[PDB]
Parts: sequence; structure tokens; C-alpha cells
Amino acid sequence: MKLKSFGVFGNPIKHSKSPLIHNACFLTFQKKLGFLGHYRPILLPLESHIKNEFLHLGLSGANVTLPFKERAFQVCDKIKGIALECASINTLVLENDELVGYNTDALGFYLSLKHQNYQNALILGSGGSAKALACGLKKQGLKVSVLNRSPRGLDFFQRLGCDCFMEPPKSAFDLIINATSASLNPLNKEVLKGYFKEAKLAYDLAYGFLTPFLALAKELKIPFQDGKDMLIYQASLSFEKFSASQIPYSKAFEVMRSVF
Ligand SMILES: O=C(O)C1=C[C@@H](O)[C@@H](O)[C@H](O)C1
Repeated sequence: MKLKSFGVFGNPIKHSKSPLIHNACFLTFQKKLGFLGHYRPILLPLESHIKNEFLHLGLSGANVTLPFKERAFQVCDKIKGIALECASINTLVLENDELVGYNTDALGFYLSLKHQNYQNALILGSGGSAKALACGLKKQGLKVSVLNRSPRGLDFFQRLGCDCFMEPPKSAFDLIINATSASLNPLNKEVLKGYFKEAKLAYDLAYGFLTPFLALAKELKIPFQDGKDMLIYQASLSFEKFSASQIPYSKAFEVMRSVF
């Protein structure tokens, strides 16, 4: 039976658990799919082109992670769904010898919840991961405030029409976040401390261990959440696509939940 190759592009990449959850699905659904899928971590030079290399390795699909999501958006041949208004894609597909981009962090992060009760939120960090979040919450009608001491391309949220800050809003929020090329190892403990209190939900993109960020977070007897549930939702959605839509996301989501 056919070996179809896939992977997650990134740098760094060794800690990604995408291979675990996608391979659970390829094995589970090969009868329905009619090929053997194999998903693998691909560590990418920062200087390289995802496009040239996706074809070099003859992938059929792939995810994109830090820091290639916007670089990725550029080199598609076609871009579909919410991606058009995200300027970042996390999912690639060869369809008809055409490279097609999607973005699943959006919906992914959204489905990450669960009960449709919320009005606004505050996004620390100015990355592709946050771009799709913002844009994702707007669509789900929210009052979205971004905050990053970084500035360039912070216009995106501006052009998109949400409130941009380089100083914590003397305000009170239902969701705080973080999507920083920092965290390795955010914003000063105090500016943080004050905001965190009377927040409705905490939430960190990152998964694996407990981050400085959340480590504290929970400590303050707060409702919390980490990247796990999102990782799975956005993967199941990318899988649906990988399956050229033969496998529904939510079926994938069950298989994936039950290994990780
Ligand atoms: O760690 C991972 O494998 C991933 C993380 C997120 O950025 C996702 O958007 C990406 O598709 C996969």
C-alpha cells in the first residue's frame, strides 16, 4: 500500500507532539484512506523556503509552526478559508500538484471551548499564532485587545481593528493569552500580577510542561488551560484536510485525544 509522507515544519521542532497524534490517525484510518500516512518532524533552516522543500521531500501535506507561518502564507499557490484574512497558515496540502494553505489555529483555538459565554480578551504577543487567534475571536464577535511591547507588523491587528497596547489596559478581561518568541524562558511580574486578578480564564498556547507564565497563573487559584486541547483541535482539523476530507475532524479528534 502507498506511503504518503507528511510532517510538521518548524525550528525548533523536537518537542512537537504532532507526529504522535497524526500517526495515531494514519494508522487508525488507513482502511478508509487507502494509503499509509507517515508524519515526521522536520527541522528547517531559517533561511530555507518551505515551498521548495515541501516538493523536494514529496510531501502530501504538512503543518507549519514557529516561525514559518507567515513566510508560509507567502509561498502558497492558493489559500483557503479564514487563512485569507490571517496572513499566516499552519497547514499545507498538495491538491492537484497545487500547494494550498489553510489555517486551523483559528477555529482550533476557538473550539478549545466549550461554552459560548465571553465578551472580550487580551493577547500578549505579536506572532502568527496570535494573528489567527485574534482574527478568530473577532469572527466569533469579541472585543479583542492585543498587547506587545514589540511593534512592527502590529499594524495587522490595527488594520484588522482591535485595540493595540504597549501598556496593560487599566481594564478587566475574560481571557489573557501569550504568544511570544520569548517564554524561552513575558511581561514583568507586576504588570502581569495586576491583570491576572479577577480574570475569568487563563490560557497558554505552549504545551508540555508548566511555563513560568502559567506556573504562577494557577498558583493564584485561577481557572486555567494550556495548549494541549488546542493542539488537538487544530490537528484534527488539519487531518480532515490531509484526508482530502474523507475523515471528519471530530473522528480524528477522538483518536488523537486518546493517545496524548
Ligand atoms: O507543536 C506543533 O506541532 C504545532 C503547534 C501549533 O503552532 C500548530 O499551529 C501547528 O500546526 C502544530
